[PDB]
Formats: sequence, structure tokens, C-alpha cells
Amino acid sequence: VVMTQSPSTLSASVGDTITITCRASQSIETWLAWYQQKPGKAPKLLIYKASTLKTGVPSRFSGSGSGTEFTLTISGLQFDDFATYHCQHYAGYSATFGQGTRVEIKRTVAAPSVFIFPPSDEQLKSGTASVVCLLNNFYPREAKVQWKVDNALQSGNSQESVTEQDSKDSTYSLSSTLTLSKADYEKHKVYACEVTHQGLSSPVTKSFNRG
Amino acid sequence: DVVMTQSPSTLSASVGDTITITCRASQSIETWLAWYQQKPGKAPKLLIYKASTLKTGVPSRFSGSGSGTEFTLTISGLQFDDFATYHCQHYAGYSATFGQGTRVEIKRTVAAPSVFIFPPSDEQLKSGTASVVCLLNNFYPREAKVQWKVDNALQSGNSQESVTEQDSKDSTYSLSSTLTLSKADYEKHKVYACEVTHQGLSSPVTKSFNRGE
Amino acid sequence: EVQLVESGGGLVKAGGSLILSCGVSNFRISAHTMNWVRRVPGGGLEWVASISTSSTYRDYADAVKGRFTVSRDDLEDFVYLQMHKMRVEDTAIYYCARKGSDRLSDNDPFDAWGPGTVVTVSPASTKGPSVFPLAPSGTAALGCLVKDYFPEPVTVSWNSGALTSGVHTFPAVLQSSGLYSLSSVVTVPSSSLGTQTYICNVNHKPSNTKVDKKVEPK
Amino acid sequence: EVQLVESGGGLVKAGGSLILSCGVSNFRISAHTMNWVRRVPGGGLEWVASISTSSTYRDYADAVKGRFTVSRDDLEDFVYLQMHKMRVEDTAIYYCARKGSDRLSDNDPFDAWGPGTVVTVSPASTKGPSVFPLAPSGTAALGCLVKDYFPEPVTVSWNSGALTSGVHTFPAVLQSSGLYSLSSVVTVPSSSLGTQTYICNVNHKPSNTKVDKKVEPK
Ligand SMILES: *[C@@H]1O[C@H](CO)[C@@H](O[C@@H]2O[C@H](CO)[C@@H](O[C@@H]3O[C@H](CO[C@H]4O[C@H](CO[C@H]5O[C@H](CO)[C@@H](O)[C@H](O)[C@@H]5O[C@H]5O[C@H](CO)[C@@H](O)[C@H](O)[C@@H]5O)[C@@H](O)[C@H](O[C@@H]5O[C@H](CO)[C@@H](O)[C@H](O)[C@@H]5O)[C@@H]4O)[C@@H](O)[C@H](O[C@@H]4O[C@H](CO)[C@@H](O)[C@H](O)[C@@H]4O)[C@@H]3O)[C@H](O)[C@H]2NC(C)=O)[C@H](O)[C@H]1NC(C)=O
Ligand SMILES: *[C@@H]1O[C@H](CO)[C@@H](O[C@@H]2O[C@H](CO)[C@@H](O[C@@H]3O[C@H](CO[C@@H]4O[C@H](CO)[C@@H](O)[C@H](O)[C@@H]4O)[C@@H](O)[C@H](O[C@H]4O[C@H](CO)[C@@H](O)[C@H](O)[C@@H]4O)[C@@H]3O)[C@H](O)[C@H]2NC(C)=O)[C@H](O)[C@H]1NC(C)=O
Ligand SMILES: *[C@@H]1O[C@H](CO)[C@@H](O[C@@H]2O[C@H](CO)[C@@H](O[C@@H]3O[C@H](CO[C@H]4O[C@H](CO)[C@@H](O)[C@H](O)[C@@H]4O)[C@@H](O)[C@H](O[C@H]4O[C@H](CO)[C@@H](O)[C@H](O)[C@@H]4O)[C@@H]3O)[C@H](O)[C@H]2NC(C)=O)[C@H](O)[C@H]1NC(C)=O
Repeated sequence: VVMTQSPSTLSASVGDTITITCRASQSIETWLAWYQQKPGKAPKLLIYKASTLKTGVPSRFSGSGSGTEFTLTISGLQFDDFATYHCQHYAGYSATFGQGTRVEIKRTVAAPSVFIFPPSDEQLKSGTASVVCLLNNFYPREAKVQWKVDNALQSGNSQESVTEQDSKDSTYSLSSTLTLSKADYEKHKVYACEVTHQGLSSPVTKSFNRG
Repeated sequence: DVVMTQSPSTLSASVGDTITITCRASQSIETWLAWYQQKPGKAPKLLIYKASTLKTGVPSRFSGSGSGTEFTLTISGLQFDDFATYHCQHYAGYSATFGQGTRVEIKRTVAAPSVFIFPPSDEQLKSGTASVVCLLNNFYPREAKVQWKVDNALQSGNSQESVTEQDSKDSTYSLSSTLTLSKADYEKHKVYACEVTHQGLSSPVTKSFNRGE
Repeated sequence: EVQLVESGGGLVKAGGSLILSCGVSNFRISAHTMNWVRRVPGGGLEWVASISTSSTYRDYADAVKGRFTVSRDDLEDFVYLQMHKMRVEDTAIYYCARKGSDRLSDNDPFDAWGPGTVVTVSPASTKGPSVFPLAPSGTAALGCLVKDYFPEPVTVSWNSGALTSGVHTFPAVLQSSGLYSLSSVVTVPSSSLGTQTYICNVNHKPSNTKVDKKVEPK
Repeated sequence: EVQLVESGGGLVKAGGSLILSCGVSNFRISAHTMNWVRRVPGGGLEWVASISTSSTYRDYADAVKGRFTVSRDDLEDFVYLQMHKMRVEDTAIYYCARKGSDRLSDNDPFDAWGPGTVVTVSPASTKGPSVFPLAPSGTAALGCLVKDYFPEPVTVSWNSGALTSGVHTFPAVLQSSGLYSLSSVVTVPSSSLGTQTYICNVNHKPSNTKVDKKVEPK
């Protein structure tokens, strides 16, 4: 069996009534369940048998549907309800899941403020160079960072991390670290960070020249 | 509980030598011993599945004995195939214990290590790592000690040793030791030395170099 | 001929945990008591654990008793060994051998063995962080780059907790070295860069490491 | 609360093997069908394995079918998942999930989940070595030095087999990086250091990375 879930990201306000849809490629009767998942946590069951609310799950969560179309409704979003959610077909000795939906707090588009930091002299004397590009206070969450050294697109030598939605302004922030030995960093001069984001009409680049 | 007192911890011999080894149980067992060969880094092979009781397919040169407390293994003229470790085992229903294995090895007179020290290649050093190598090229027997000193400071914890098993033409052992340092730390000090002690040496041998000279 | 095939062995850290397993070929384990053995860097064989036919009785050598758990699967022919909170001297080659004979009995030796799998328990149980400044080049951004620390977590404050507005401490990332790294940043008025002092307080409770780093313009 | 705890996470290499396990408390596993699940890079779940009560049935998703193997051992309350031939798309958090309800039935959701353990499959399936000269200071010693490779072997010869007397290549050492190092050496007449050009023809046979290095006085 295969499943689809929509929307992939749902942006809403506190107190809203929202619906998340799951569609099965073939009839699964009422053999479907729903799960809430927080960042860094194992999923928690919400509903099963399509509509059967788990003991202790708040009444604002409900589910409906049979055959190939299923819906999870949250009637009055509370701050705790802004999370990942997943539809899950279950059978006697197996299961399968859809792609999930992420529910977030809606706000206006905000472009990232971009900052690039060169490696500190101390770290550089130890033999390692970690430049850090910062994308501060942007919305929505999708942003792309590309590193270029002497106009050379980097690949495979950076890692990213993103914050959860800020409790006061509902934005995200992102840090990307490009790591290179002292032997590889001193080879090239300019180190740039090319950012694209829904709030930018064209990509933004912040750069520095080694030294 | 049983512990096995196997003897010797190393037996020296040569092709065609008849050899005997002995495992002595710290308290009596009902002749529940077995014996294994083990070649370096391999799985052990069972030779004798009860004391004096040879396993089928094992070469007829093997033999042994058992008395409920004292036990033996014997090989009736060693082949070049036989120069491996041998382990006794006491096996109970749901547990076992083994002797500290008798290492069988090709004999010669004592020979002291030729010691050599190698600085890091400039080509390694520019990448940010310095690997200083100390070579004990040939010696016998196997047991040797190497210590590193940087600016006369005894080092600890930053080296890895490996020994090659007996050479095919002279049966000597050989050791190399690699002292690892980032390029930063290596350029912090001048002299890099290795100090060696061994059965053939009347005093420790030190080889050293000065960084950049 | 018959075969056994150990799997899962590799590098480990002291007080960390790993699980070995052994498969087999040309035979079924459902008839056999199955045993774990090791060869330490000192060259001697140590018995480690065994589990009976019918999974009835589990036994251990006293160095690993209580710390390890032996397990089996008589159907797919697999044996397991959980190694909770390993010691440095748990470093060994770990072999899986079957208690066995042409005709079986209530007491036999180990008549087939697998080629063994290496386990190394490196002695560094926790590693304390390095901390590096993210120097501020309207509003300016500065921060600290915590790096090479194990295990999680690290906590960061700024100016001993007096500076909270505008602070983002990011989730750690796990590097291909097996060590963690995170950055903590704050945006502040550019006018305060000359007078105001900015100190990030990095605490790593697992290593009992505390670092206070002052971040200032280059 | 129902207690589950996974163990055996961490770093792996493409083509490599690992074993996960999960243990439990506040319940006995025998009445439950047990599962493994993962969280792939898009933040979405995938189901990975399910093993029925009494180990009757084992089912897998097509991505892991034939590669992986689930097992269980109810008499100590443990579940296992072997992961042979791991691939980069297996990089995820993994969890041990109970199929269940306040009242168990012939077909149910997953009710109790462990906190999960991370697994990373790094693409370094054949990491090629770094190869460096050991330069000669009546008899002289020279050599070549191999660092930072996986898997074994790195192979070495002197002048494409023209030199064999006095040659030694050492057993590899496993570094704290989880990568191998070794060295190869030869002893020769000191008088020949000026006339004979010693070279080492090498290969990391897994990656088939063929290397050469001339060794001459510094
Ligand atoms: C009335 O009498 C009957 C007997 O007539 C009593 O029943 C018996 O009760 C005994 C005591 O409770 C039990 O003994 C204990 O069993 C456990 C587990 O034993 C397992 O292994 C047995 C042997 O199987 C071997 O050997 C045979 C040949 O002899 C081979 O054919 C076989 O393939 C297998 O070989 C492998 O293992 C060997 C080592 O075991 C190797 O040497 C071989 O090379 C090979 O690898 C096996 O028959 C048992 O069968 C199961 O028994 C379970 C019940 O116990 C049952 O649930 C299951 O369905 C099977 O029938 C087992 O698989 C041992 O570990 C015990 O050892 C002692 O433990 C003490 C600590 O607890 C310790 O102090 C002591 O030193 C010992 O180590 C012990 O032997 C019998 O298993 C049981 N038999 C049966 C048929 O039920 C009955 O209890 C009694 N009633 C009363 C009220 O008097
Ligand atoms: C005498 O011999 C007969 C026939 O050999 C036995 O009848 C069988 O008994 C067993 C055990 O009671 C039955 O297995 C269990 O059946 C349960 C219910 O039957 C199923 O219903 C579903 C629909 O709900 C159908 O789709 C199935 O085809 C069955 O009809 C079933 O719920 C149970 O599930 C098992 O796995 C789940 C996984 O979570 C566990 O939770 C659960 O506890 C259980 O382990 C089993 O499948 C079997 O179906 C019976 N066969 C029939 C119908 O004849 C008698 O039990 C024997 N009696 C004696 C004296 O022992
Ligand atoms: C009466 O006693 C006999 C033995 O004397 C028992 O027979 C054994 O039964 C088990 C369980 O059914 C059999 O195990 C199964 O073996 C399958 C493969 O069998 C073939 O290939 C093997 C070699 O690989 C040969 O040894 C064998 O002769 C066959 O040619 C496995 O694929 C099975 O695994 C699958 O089923 C289990 C359980 O459903 C799952 O957990 C697994 O994941 C997998 O899906 C299974 O392991 C065993 O082979 C039989 N032995 C013999 C000698 O035939 C009877 O079971 C017993 N009677 C009763 C009612 O218990």
C-alpha cells in the first residue's frame, strides 16, 4: 500500500480549526491511524480505526474517512498542537506511513538577515577552519544556503542546523558551518554564502577575503 | 571455580622437534579438557575434543594426556604449519575457561634490535599531521619495550605499536611504533626520540632527531 | 565444512554500548548451546557467555556477568550479545563458536568457530568542548562556536544570563568524526560593540567543563 | 508510563553492517507484535520491520527487504534489528515500537515507543589512504607510511617487486579516528643511497586507488 498526505506544511493561527488530508492509492477501509511527533521525540498516537480517539487524547482532535480519503481535524489549535503529524495504515502484522504534515504558526514573510563569520585565529592555529553563515529570523522555514570558495560551489563539507519557531516572533534561524583543514582553507581567498528564500527576490551573498 | 595453569607461556623449537606442553587445573575436573591451535588473527581450530582424544581430520602428529588435575598436549615433530598458539580449554555444561595460550615459535639465539627513527615527511606535515616512526628492524625473542620522549619528556598515550610475526629467512621479530601529533603540537618542540629495551641490549638504545635539522 | 559469521563489531567509547551478532551457514543452531569467546590484546582466550539449547539457561564469565546480555533466535539461526557500558578491557576480537560434536552430549567442546570480529573500546568516556568566538564584523551579530564535545548536551548562556533577548543557540550537529558541534549567536545594537562586553557561558556537565569566552571585534 | 529503551545507534559506512536492539520495562513483550520504525531526512516516518507474537511472521518495507533482519527474545524482553549492507538513505533516527491498545486486538496501532537512537550511514564506503615517505637517515633503513583508510587492505611493494630482501610491511593499527594506518620498510646498503632510487608501488584494493612514492634522502 502507498499513501499521500497534504499539505506538507500547514501554517495557521492559534485557535484555528485546521484539517490535514491523507489519501491511500487503494481502499484501506478504516484501517488508518494518526500520530503527533515533536522535534527530537518518538511519535505519540492520536487516533486509530480512522476516528477512534485514544484514551486521554484531547477532544479537539478528531478523524473521519473510509476507503481512500481520510482527514484529521484539529478544532481550535493550541500552542502544543504546532507539531509534525503523520497518517499510518496498519494491518495485522505490518504498517506503512504517508510523508507527514508539519503544522506551524503563520506570520508574514520575513527575509533572513545574513551574516558570515571567518574562523577564529585560535581555532585556525590548531589546524581547522570552521566558517559559520547565519540566517537570522526568517519565515517561512525553507531556505537554501550554498557556499562558494573562489566562486567554486562547495558540496559535502558543510552541515546545517535550524531553530524551532521563535516563541515571540515566530521566525526561524539557521546556521551553516563549512569545515576545512588549515591546509585546505589557506589555498583559496574569498569565502561566500549564497542564500535564497521566499522573502528574497534574488539571492543574497555575504563574503569575506581570507586575511 | 576452575582456572587453567598452562605452561610454558611460550615454547621455542624448530621443524622436526617433538614438543610437549602442560595445562594444570586449579581444582580437579573429570578429564573435561580440550586443546586448540590458533594462528594470528584467525579463529581457533579444535585438535583434541577430550584429553588424549584427537578430533577426526586433525593431522596424526598431535597427541595429549589427562589425570583429572594435570594434563598435556604433545606434537610429534613440528611442521612449519605448527608455529602458532595453542590453548587448553576446560569445558563445563554451560561455561568454559582457557589457559593463557602456549605460543609455539621458531627458536634462535638472542639478537638485539637495530633501531631507526623517521621524522614526518614535509608532505605529511603540510596537511597538518605529524607521524613520527620508530623501527626496531630485526630482533629475537619477541618481547621489547619502546618509549617516546619529546624534549626529554616521557610521552604517554599518543603512540601505537605493531609487531610483524617471525621472518621467513631468519625468524626474527620486528616492531614499529608511530607517535602521532597534530602539525601545531609537533612544531612546538625540537628533539623527538625513541628509547628501546630488549633481551639482547645491555643498556637502553635511544635514537633521536632535531625537528628541522 | 560449516560456518559462523560475526557482525556489528567496530570502534566504541568507554561507558558506551554496542550489540554483536552471529549468523551461521550449512547448519541450524536450534540443536546447539551457543557461546561467545574473546581474545584480548594480551593474546589469551577468555570465555564471555553462553546460551543453552531451547534458550533455557544463560551464563557469563564474571568480568561481563550482569553488564552483558546473551540472546538467541532459533528460527533464522542468529545469536546476539548486548554490551552495555563497556570497559576498556572489553577491547578484544569477539568470536562466536558452537558447543558441538558429531554426536551431541550434555558436555562437549567448541567444534566450529567463526573468523571473529574486532571490538575496540577507546578510553575517552566524555570529551570536553573547545569554544571559539564568532566575531561581529544598525544591528550586528556575534556568537560562540562550541565544538568537539561528547556526549550531549552543552548549555550556553550570555553574560551569565543577563543577555537573553536576541539569543539563538542552535541544535547540535553530529560530525563525521563522531563528535558534536553547536553555535550560539545573538544580535545586538552595533553602537554597543565598543562598550558592552559579551561573554558566552558554555557548560558541559558530562565532562564537568565550564568555559567563559569573551567575544569582541577583531 | 510504559518503558522502552533502544541501544546500538551511531555512525556506520555505506556497504557496512550494524545491529540495533531495544529492551523494555513495565511490560512483558510476548503478548505484543513488535516493530521498528525510522525517521528519514525529510522529517517523515517510514516503517522498517514488524515481528509478530511468537516470531510467527516477519514483514519489511521494500527499501530494507532482504538487507535487514528483525529478531526477538521474549524470555529477557529484547527485540533486535540487523542492518547488513547499509546505504546512505538508511540515515535516520530508529525506534522500537509496541503494536497495542488498552485492550489488545488482531490489528492495532503502535502505542508505546522508546525515545529512539540515531543511525548515520556516511558515504565513505572505500576511503582512500594518505601515503608518505620514511626517509633514510653500513646498513640504512627507509620506508613508506600509510594513514587514514577504510576498509583493509592497503598493499605495498618495493620498485614493482625488484626489491624483496629485508622488506617488512607491518600489521595495520586502528586509530581513534576509526580508520587504519600502517608502514612498510626495507633495509639496504648505505652505499646505495646515492645510486639506487627506492620507490613503493601501493594500492588500497577496496577503492582500487593505485599510488606510487619515490623514497630518497631528504
Ligand atoms: C522429572 O525428570 C525429568 C527428566 O527425566 C526432569 O526434566 C528435566 O529437568 C531438569 C532440571 O530442571 C532440566 O535440566 C536443566 O536443563 C537446563 C537446560 O538444558 C537444555 O539442554 C538439554 C540438553 O540438550 C543438549 O544435549 C543433548 C544430548 O544430551 C543434545 O541432543 C542436544 O542437542 C543439546 O546439545 C547441545 O547442548 C549441550 C549442552 O547443553 C552441548 O554439550 C552440545 O554439544 C550441544 O551444543 C536439553 O535436553 C534441554 O531440553 C529442554 O528442557 C526444557 C526444560 O528444562 C524444556 O522447556 C524444553 O522444551 C526442552 O525439553 C535444554 O534445552 C540446564 O541448563 C540445567 O543445567 C543446570 O543448571 C543449574 C543452575 O540452574 C546448575 O547449577 C547446574 O550445574 C546445571 O548447569 C539443567 O540440566 C531438563 O532440561 C529437563 N528435561 C526435560 C525433558 O524437561 C523433570 O524436571 C523432573 N521433575 C521432577 C519434579 O523431578
Ligand atoms: C484446538 O484446535 C483449534 C484449531 O487448530 C484451535 O483453534 C485455533 O486457536 C488459535 C489460538 O486460540 C487461534 O489463533 C488465534 O486466533 C485469534 C482469533 O481468530 C482469528 O480471528 C481473526 C479475525 O479477528 C481472523 O482473521 C483469523 O483468521 C482468526 O480467525 C486471533 O485473534 C489470534 O491472534 C494472535 O496474534 C495476535 C497478534 O497481536 C495476538 O494479539 C493474539 O493474542 C494471538 O496471539 C490468533 O490468530 C486460531 O485462529 C484458531 N483456529 C481456528 C479458528 O480453528 C483451538 O484453539 C485449539 N484448542 C485447544 C484445546 O487448544
Ligand atoms: C516437529 O519437529 C520438527 C523437527 O524435528 C520441527 O521441524 C522444524 O520446524 C521449524 C519451524 O517451522 C523449521 O524452521 C523453519 O525453516 C525454514 C527453512 O527450512 C528449509 O531450509 C532449511 C535451511 O535453511 C532446512 O534446514 C529445512 O529442512 C528446510 O529445507 C525457515 O525459512 C523458517 O523461517 C520462517 O518461519 C519462522 C516462523 O514462522 C519465522 O520466524 C522466520 O522469520 C521465517 O519467516 C523456519 O525457521 C525447521 O526447518 C524444521 N526442521 C526440520 C528438520 O524440518 C517441527 O516444527 C516440529 N513440529 C511442530 C508442530 O513444532
